Amino acid sequence: PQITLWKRPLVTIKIGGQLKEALLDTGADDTVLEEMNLPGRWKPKMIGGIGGFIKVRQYDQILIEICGHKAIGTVLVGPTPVNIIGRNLLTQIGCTLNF
Amino acid sequence: PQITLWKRPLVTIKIGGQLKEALLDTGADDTVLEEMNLPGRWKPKMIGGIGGFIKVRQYDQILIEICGHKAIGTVLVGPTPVNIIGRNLLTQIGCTLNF
Ligand SMILES: CC(C)CN(C[C@@H](O)[C@H](Cc1ccccc1)NC(=O)O[C@H]1CO[C@H]2OCC[C@H]21)S(=O)(=O)c1ccc(N)cc1
Repeated sequence: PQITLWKRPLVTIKIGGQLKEALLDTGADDTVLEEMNLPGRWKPKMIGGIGGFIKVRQYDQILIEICGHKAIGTVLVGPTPVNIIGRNLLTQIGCTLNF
Repeated sequence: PQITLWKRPLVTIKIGGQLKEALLDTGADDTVLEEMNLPGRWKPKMIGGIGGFIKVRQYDQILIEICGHKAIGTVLVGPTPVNIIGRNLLTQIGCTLNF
């Protein structure tokens, strides 16, 4: 689909059997989601936004279904104010900016 | 143009007679730039994201040329680690997500 940016580009995602809404964020290198439980072993990391940094838990090779499109990749879990789909997963569903 | 997201969507902008590179950020509601001089009056504001908040100076009706696309709108000036073109200006140049 083609999403215009008059409203936030919010889409529905399915991850770990749960439904959520996430923000298609071209400004985010990595996908970051609010607190939740996920499989596999995770390792610490720190990511920086506009107001500093937060501590997240990095999960690799995690399946996400973004508005119907499936993708497997890194997912960061931490105290983000918004669920964010970063470029690490946007490239997999073949998303592009166009103007 | 069509911009893929394998690399950060950095583009060339032209504001206040200066040349810079900015991040086409669909996750950003409004445009935020690093410190610089701009014309006219401004008002204090605070914007929040991953990590917390920063104090910015809001300039209204500021001319920017994004990849050769002219736009006039709100421009926030503050300690952002990256120059961010937010949705407030992406809409004016006809930017859309497509997958
Ligand atoms: C976090 C979003 C809900 C909103 N943000 C835009 C977002 O693209 C930021 C904007 C951004 C871009 C680069 C550097 C700092 C902030 N990027 C970001 O947080 O990504 C982080 C998670 O993955 C990593 O990728 C880069 C930073 C990490 S924001 O910076 O806080 C913001 C909020 C409001 C306005 N008007 C302008 C910008």
